[PDB]
Amino acid sequence: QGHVSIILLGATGDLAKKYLWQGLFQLYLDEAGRGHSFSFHGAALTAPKQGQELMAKALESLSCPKAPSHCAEHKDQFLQLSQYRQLKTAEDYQALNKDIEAQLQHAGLREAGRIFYFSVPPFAYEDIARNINSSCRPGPGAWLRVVLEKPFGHDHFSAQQLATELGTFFQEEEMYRVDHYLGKQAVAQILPFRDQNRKALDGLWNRHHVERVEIIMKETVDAEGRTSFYEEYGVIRDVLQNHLTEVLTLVAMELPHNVSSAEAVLRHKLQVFQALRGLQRGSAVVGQYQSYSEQVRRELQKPDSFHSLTPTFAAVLVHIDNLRWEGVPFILMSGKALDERVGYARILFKNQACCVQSEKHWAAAQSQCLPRQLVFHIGHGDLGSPAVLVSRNLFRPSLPSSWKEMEGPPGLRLFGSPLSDYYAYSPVRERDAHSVLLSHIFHGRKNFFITTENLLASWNFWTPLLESLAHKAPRLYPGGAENGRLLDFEFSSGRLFFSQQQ
Amino acid sequence: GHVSIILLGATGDLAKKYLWQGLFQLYLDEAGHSFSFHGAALTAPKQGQELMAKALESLSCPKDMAPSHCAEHKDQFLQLSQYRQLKTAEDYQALNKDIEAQLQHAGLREAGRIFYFSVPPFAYEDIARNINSSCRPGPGAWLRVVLEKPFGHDHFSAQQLATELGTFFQEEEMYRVDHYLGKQAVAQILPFRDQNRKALDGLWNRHHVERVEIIMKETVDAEGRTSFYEEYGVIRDVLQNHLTEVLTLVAMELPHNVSSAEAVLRHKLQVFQALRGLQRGSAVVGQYQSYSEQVRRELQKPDSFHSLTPTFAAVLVHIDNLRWEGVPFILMSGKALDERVGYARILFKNQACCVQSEKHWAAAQSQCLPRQLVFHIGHGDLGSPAVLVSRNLFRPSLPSSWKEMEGPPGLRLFGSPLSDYYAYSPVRERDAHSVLLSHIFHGRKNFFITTENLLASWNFWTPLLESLAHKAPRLYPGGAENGRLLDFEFSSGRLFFSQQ
Ligand SMILES: *[C@@H]1O[C@H](CO)[C@@H](O)[C@H](O)[C@H]1NC(C)=O
Repeated sequence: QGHVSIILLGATGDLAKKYLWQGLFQLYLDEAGRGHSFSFHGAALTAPKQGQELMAKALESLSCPKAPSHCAEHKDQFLQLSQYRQLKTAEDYQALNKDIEAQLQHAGLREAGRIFYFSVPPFAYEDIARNINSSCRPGPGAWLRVVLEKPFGHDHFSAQQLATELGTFFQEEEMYRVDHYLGKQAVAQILPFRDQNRKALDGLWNRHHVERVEIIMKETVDAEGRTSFYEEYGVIRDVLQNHLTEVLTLVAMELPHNVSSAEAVLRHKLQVFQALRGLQRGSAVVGQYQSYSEQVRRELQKPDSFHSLTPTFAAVLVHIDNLRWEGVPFILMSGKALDERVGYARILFKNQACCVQSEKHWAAAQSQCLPRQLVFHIGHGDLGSPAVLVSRNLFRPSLPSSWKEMEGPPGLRLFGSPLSDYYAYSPVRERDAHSVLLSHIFHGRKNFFITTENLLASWNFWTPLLESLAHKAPRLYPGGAENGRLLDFEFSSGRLFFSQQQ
Repeated sequence: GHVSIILLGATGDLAKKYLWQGLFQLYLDEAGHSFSFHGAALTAPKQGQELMAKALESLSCPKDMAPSHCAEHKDQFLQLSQYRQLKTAEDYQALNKDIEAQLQHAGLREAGRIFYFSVPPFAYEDIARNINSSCRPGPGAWLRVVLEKPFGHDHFSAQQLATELGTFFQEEEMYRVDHYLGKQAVAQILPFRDQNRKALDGLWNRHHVERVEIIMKETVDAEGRTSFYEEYGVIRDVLQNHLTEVLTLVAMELPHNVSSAEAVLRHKLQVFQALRGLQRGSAVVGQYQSYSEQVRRELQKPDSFHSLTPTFAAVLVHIDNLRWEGVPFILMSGKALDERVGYARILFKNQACCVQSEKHWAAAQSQCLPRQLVFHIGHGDLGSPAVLVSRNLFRPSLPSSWKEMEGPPGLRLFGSPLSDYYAYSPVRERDAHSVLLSHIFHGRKNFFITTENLLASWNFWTPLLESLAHKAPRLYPGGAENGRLLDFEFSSGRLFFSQQ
């Protein structure tokens, strides 16, 4: 019960038009008619009338989920509630304050909060936040949940500097650092999956029961339309640091007695960040596709001849010095312009049985000589949808009513094994990442977000690898299906090396 | 070089089941060096004479060579074969005189004498000294004595029998044979490790081997053999003597050369002294449902008797070296099971991650496919001896006696198409007993059980025999019905049944 105001401070960019406006809408569509009033203040540096026209075009670009009365009433209310305003000068911020209290007077209720989504380019951060602190603070006990974007820095030093410079203005409890990959429906089912299936998996998470762990994100689309974001950032900081490390610290984490608790999850994942081996020179292998250097050459004009050392595919080996993962290797690899686009967290058990019966009667749900594995399929690939795949000989898993037993094509091969072998589950309704992330911002659930202790622990993990890998020339690959086995690699002891030397 | 071979078990069925055929094959391989062949039994001499004539009637031959030469070679072997009845020491003196008479008939020279024992063990003593007192050969000749596969039931009986027979004959002049040491791929593990010196020296580690399996599965239950089987058991008849020997063959550190034929004998004991002890949790034990009724029927036993004799046994072996400290070695054998297979499988752990798709994985280049090195020896889906090397590992190098195998497609060995393997096969199918008799005539001693290694292998299973002296076996229905009843797992250093 209370009016909640959501303001999108960023300039209307590409992803601002693509994902976020549909996200806020969907956010309005879930919680409408529950005593919560709303105000969707479009904010940018553009003209007010032109901003109103562009933002109304954005409101007309939205699509309701698959009744015409539902679409008509909710699109009319969404056109009524949302309003653009100019954000060029400092006194326009208290003009926004006047607008917010005016819309509170129209709502006739008590203020509940003020969400300030940031999407601005990183040329300036202190002026907008200091104007928010000057005027745009809320009233009687309303919270102020601001959200920052993905680029946080290039080392631990810049990340710490920006964390203190932005935590001067706002509390760290108020802030919501968004992770895209934590909103994916299979990543968000890892800890609940371990929660209602701890009776038959906690006896198997050990070092003496797990062969290997692979956290995989393959992509076919290269750096098209996104080159200038990529030459400074690199694939280690792009996906491994902010997506793969968080699912890595989600699988290898001691579960608390209440996963629904907030702070226990972050303290246990900090425990995982403290109980892991450091990274060396030889624990990582990198590559870049041949079109990347000439793409950077043709996108930015620099004198003489230039060759970029930016990694585009990377594989790292991670060991966790514990009583749980002492000998288990953890492979995190990702790259673009590969031969496939897929994403999965796959834990592979070790072979420990000899079967008296031959392969003529090796049933999928009975014998223990067929491989045992758990796959969290995030999406794409041959399956497309997100999935939870259990080997049938392990156990019968329990998943909530949001997921159901799916029936894919029989005989489809995943890691050399037929699909029929897996107990496969898929969600009963697909949801975007940003929609559930904005719903969690509105609900104030900080379990799916990043605190600065976790961010600096991640940067202290990853920075020695980055400064060691800052002078190695990567191995070129043609990309697509023409790669063959040029990027394949082995792990020997705590070191990674390519299969086919050159 | 006239050699006098005497078979002392002519009344037995195994004499003309394998031994007469092996002696005929030895003549066919070695026909000029003179030969003489004599037989002996505790049988009436006319009945013994018609019996060895009947044994000489049933003689097979290779099909490649012409039957016209086969007929005259068979007539020559019929000429050289003789029989003699033995009761008292004067009869063995007459045997020595008849041996000298055969020297004066053809080839007046004693190259040596060979004695083959096939009698039941309780008469092994006195006949032996009947050889020792009078039937010794000449000055420059040698004497060879061959004994059968039983060597007692523990280290106590093996030590007693070895010390009883060590008085008459020396270690240098005594030969011991087991049944499955004559297999050609069993005789090919050390030549394979010898030839692949540059390729396989960096892979015989703890760093690359996941597990080692040695299986000898059977589908035939002992029907009339169960009187012999009841006091012996599956551990003593195959696991103690054949599977242990192959294990030592694959686990021993290879010498400077195998042709020296002496460092092979001493490098085998280093596997024995480094083998850790066997506990009662290292073995699983089963029997089929009809074995109790089988011992109840032929042997005079009460109707409430339930034997505890094992027919199926799986044991776990750990060695403790700088090579294979944590690698498990699973030895399995059984009766009335599904597939009559015999092989020795080496499995390597999964080491690679492959970027390219599973639909584009070459059998000869992608390391994500399983790597294996299999010595198949008997009666599988192949039906022939084979040395299977997966193509992603390395290109194997076998000698001229082994050819590359043309395998039919649609064949699944260890979950993989035969194509995946670089399989090989011998040119000539030679039996085990024939090449063992050829080695007995040759005197190479690397293919025979010595006195030290026999006792070294008996005290390793005697605590397991005493530990499982009262454990009830698992009663499986037998045949193909035992799907998952006999499946087992190894947890650390323990074995347990999957089903309760
Ligand atoms: C808001 O930010 C300004 C920036 O200088 C700071 O002075 C002020 O203390 C902040 N207000 C808080 C933390 O309540």
